[PDB]
Amino acid sequence: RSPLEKASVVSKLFFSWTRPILRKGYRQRLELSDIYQIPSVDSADNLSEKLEREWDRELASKKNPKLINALRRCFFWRFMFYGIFLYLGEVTKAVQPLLLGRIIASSIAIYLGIGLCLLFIVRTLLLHPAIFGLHHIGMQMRIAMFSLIYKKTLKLSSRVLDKISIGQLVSLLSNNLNKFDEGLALAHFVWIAPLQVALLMGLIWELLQASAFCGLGFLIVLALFQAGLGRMMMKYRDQRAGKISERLVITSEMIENIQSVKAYCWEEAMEKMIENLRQTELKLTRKAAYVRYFNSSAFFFSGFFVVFLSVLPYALIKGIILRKIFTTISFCIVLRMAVTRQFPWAVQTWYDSLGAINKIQDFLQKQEYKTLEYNLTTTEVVMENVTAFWEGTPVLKDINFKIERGQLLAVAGSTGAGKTSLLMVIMGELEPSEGKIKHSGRISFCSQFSWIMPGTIKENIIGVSYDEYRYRSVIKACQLEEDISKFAEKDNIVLGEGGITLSGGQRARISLARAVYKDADLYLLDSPFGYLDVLTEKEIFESCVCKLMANKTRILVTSKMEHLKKADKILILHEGSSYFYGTFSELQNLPAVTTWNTYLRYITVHKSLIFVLIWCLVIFLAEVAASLVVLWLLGNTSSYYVFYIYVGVADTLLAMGFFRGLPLVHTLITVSKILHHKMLHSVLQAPMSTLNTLKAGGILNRFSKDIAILDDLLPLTIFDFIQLLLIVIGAIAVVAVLQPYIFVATVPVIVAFIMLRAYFLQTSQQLKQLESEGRSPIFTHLVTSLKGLWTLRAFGRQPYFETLFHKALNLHTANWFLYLSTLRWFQMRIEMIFVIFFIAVTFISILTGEGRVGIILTLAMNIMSTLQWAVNSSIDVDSLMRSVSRVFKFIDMPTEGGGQMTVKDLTAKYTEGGNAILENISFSISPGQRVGLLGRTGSGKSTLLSAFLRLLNTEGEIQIDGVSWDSITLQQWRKAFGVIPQKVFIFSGTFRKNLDPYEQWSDQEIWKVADEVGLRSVIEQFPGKLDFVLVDGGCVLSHGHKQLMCLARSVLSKAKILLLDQPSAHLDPVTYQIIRRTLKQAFADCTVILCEHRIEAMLECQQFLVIEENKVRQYDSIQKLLNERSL
Repeated sequence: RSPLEKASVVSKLFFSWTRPILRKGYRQRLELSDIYQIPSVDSADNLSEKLEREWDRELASKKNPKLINALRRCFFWRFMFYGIFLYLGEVTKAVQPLLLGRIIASSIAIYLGIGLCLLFIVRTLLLHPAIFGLHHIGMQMRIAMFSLIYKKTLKLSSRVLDKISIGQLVSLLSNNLNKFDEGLALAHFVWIAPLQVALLMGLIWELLQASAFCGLGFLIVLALFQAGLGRMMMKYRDQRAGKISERLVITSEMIENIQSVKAYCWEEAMEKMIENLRQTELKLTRKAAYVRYFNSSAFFFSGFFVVFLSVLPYALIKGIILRKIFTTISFCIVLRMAVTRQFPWAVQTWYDSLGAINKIQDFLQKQEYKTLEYNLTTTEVVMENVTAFWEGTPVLKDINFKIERGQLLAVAGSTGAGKTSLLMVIMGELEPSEGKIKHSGRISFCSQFSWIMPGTIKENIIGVSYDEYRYRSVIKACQLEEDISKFAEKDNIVLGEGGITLSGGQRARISLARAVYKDADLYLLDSPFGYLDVLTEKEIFESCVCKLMANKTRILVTSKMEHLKKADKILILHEGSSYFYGTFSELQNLPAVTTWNTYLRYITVHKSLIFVLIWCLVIFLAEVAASLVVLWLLGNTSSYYVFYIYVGVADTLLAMGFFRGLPLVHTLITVSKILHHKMLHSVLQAPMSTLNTLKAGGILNRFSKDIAILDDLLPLTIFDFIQLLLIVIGAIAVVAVLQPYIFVATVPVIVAFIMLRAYFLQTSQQLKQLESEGRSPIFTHLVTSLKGLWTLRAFGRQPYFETLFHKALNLHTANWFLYLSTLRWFQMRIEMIFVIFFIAVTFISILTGEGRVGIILTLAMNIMSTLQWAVNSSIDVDSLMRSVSRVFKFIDMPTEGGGQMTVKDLTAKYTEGGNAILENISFSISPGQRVGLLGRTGSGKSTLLSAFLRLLNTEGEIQIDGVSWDSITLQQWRKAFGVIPQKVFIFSGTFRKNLDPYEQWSDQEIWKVADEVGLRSVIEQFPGKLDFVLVDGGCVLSHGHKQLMCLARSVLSKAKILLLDQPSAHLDPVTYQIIRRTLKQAFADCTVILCEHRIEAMLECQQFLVIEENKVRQYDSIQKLLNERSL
């Protein structure tokens, strides 16, 4: 099924293998089934077997067991030929300048023109094919390492897994998701660098043999300077981490508590708080990027200075002909790339791969979980002299209990008894320091929480065997069929992992049903009735817990007395000591939208953005005229060649000035700051209609990561694209005018540039989006499988678990290779366009003074590498700009817009015109009274409180305080009503700052109110006087203190209403008595509405406003409510 095998050799050289697949994808949409079959050798199981033998052999080789050698052992000569072949191609590109110098001496030279074109043709085929081949091994190496991690995680013991955090390996696993795969192409760079450096210097020495050391010294000095900036840059970025973490916590608090923030009527205060932290953080980023910007300019402004310095030492003895000058300049650019781009990057990248393998080898040693599979036995249980620790003394001592067959075993204990560890020790999942135990081969387990993977009931039931009769008989016996009464697809009801979209009680019953319906050599139930309550527990006890499991010899743990009554024995532990162990009678004995139009608006979002950008364009044509005029003057004593070298320096001719690149960096930095101010203000203005629509995780993730990318990563490469494009486009123009018809050739050549990029981007954008989309399933299965280790290890279904993961990695690999193969296909065809232009340039120039011909000839070889880097940068531009467009979409957020009061015809709905939560509600609010708004609680009364707050997708006519719901400002109306929060979100800061961020309260008004509110005595022990910073979201203050803080804030706000709800469910008796002394005086002249579910909690209300479904009733007193509203 793989088109690669059914392909011709020419398709491998011409990249025609992906030509048809990409062509078909250009018309139709990116179908998920369009992914071609993976290579037969690329099979996950086949690759895993080869690495498994080496890994076992590596450990068996010696005590040291260098796993890195084993990985190289099976994959060394596979790429060793590629490294040698690549080095031959790299040397060929260097030899080209020597041949180009022969033409400078001049007919017969036409023979050299074919060779110049031939050298590029041979190099083009070798380089592209080598790149595709080399990258393939990187995926193969990464696939085996990624798969091997799953095997290691499947054998670790609880003693090591619990001690080590999840981020030790799970986070490290995602670190190398694309590092080693993409970077595998730099393995042979170091080896090629030594030979190339000597060869390039040898050809340079063949010309003068005197100033050879001058060129190497300049490169070494620049390399040290370039490296030194990175050390400061990395440290500066590391220093910026502290400010980023502080801002992120505040942003999360605002995002999570958006509902409270809107009620707090202090959104502008929260906006100002984030502003102060962001300004200091932006100062570090602007300075750090400036250091990188100055360092990045080194390469673009190095060739002219280095070449001129080396040339002068040789020119001192005698001024050589221009042929030697051109040869050195061409070699210098190659030498500059070799000394800066083809060596400095390799050293850093090469050690990165070694470090990952060291970490992989580090995790190879860990506490392994021993297993005995299934040993034949008489199904007898035994336990005596058991001793172990929770990891300081033994949490158990002399646990003597043995059962021959069929004995009813039961478990019991206090809170935190730790019997699960003893049960794990009984099953072998916990290490016993002493004692012995005889148990049957297999055993059935039951966990407290079911970490069932995504799938239907039938999918979970069919784990080792599927039975039609059991699917009906067990479902009725386990009440699963009864729970299926709401299923439309019957047994085909599949949900996600974690049981998010399933009944909580039935999920545990259904999960235990698969183990209960399946036979086993032993049974070990733990918290089987964890969710069953009253009727469910009684039904299970009388029909499933004791009737269904009657025949099988089982040991269970439960708190039901009826279940214990059926048990023949019971063991009770009391703080590490078994208080009772025996019969029961013993105790009773005593998204991918590419809008080019929207790009201009984002680009033109700064005051000086237009002016700064236009400045470089104005200077762009300015330098071109001088270079053309200098050539038109000189070309149309000893220092004459200096002007030609300076003019011939393409990098220097288009080099950005000292006051050119820096201004763009400063201008680009302010763009993110302006966007952040607009985004923060707009986000707080989102109405509940749209605020509740967006997921909580989709806001911070689209704000924390997006803001950093647009600031740090974006401007660093954005300026490079403009800098590279200016030189590349400008250089061709000078040659175009010089040749008689190069403009005609460029006219047809420049048109082909759009066709290649646009067609490739059509599939590349979809492939990149599909590649990231499929990565989620790998992470989703990894976490889900890790949590359910104990349940899976009980049955030991490793082969089923291993098979469940081997196929998953293949799906990501198939999309990865297709996206990687297509990426090279566009790049491979790109070199063909340049070769044709280069051939046309040579032909016209040859048929055409030697300075003009020589300058044009030099620029021909000096545009190859620049064009390649230019095309690659333009592709990634859309990838980074994609996040900015999404932020702009978020920027278009929808706009949000005397106790006597009354309203009528108030109908409210949570959604826009959805089900009417309120149905023409009308009520009378007499001042100076307490009206309990209770009723049929338990169906959700938050909407009714929100209805009085007008925070729903509806509207009304609230004739409160002499004003209408629309006449007065919403912000002004927001200060009228006050509510008691259910879970207050106090700002992380000092008590004075957190409680009154607006700072409108005076110190006298603060100190006196604190004593008056009664919180001063409780908060007297705060650091200093009251400046104790409430770290970790106010964890220091209690729930009553938060209510007291809520009372303190409300008292200062002088709110006319006090919407209290769920008081008894959150307040302590001491706080309630304390509140009764204060709230009575605080609301003595206010109209509050105290709602609650408990009838006793509503007995304190003067009136009895009993809420009802879709029609809130009323009662003037308890007489009518207790007679009609209650029943």
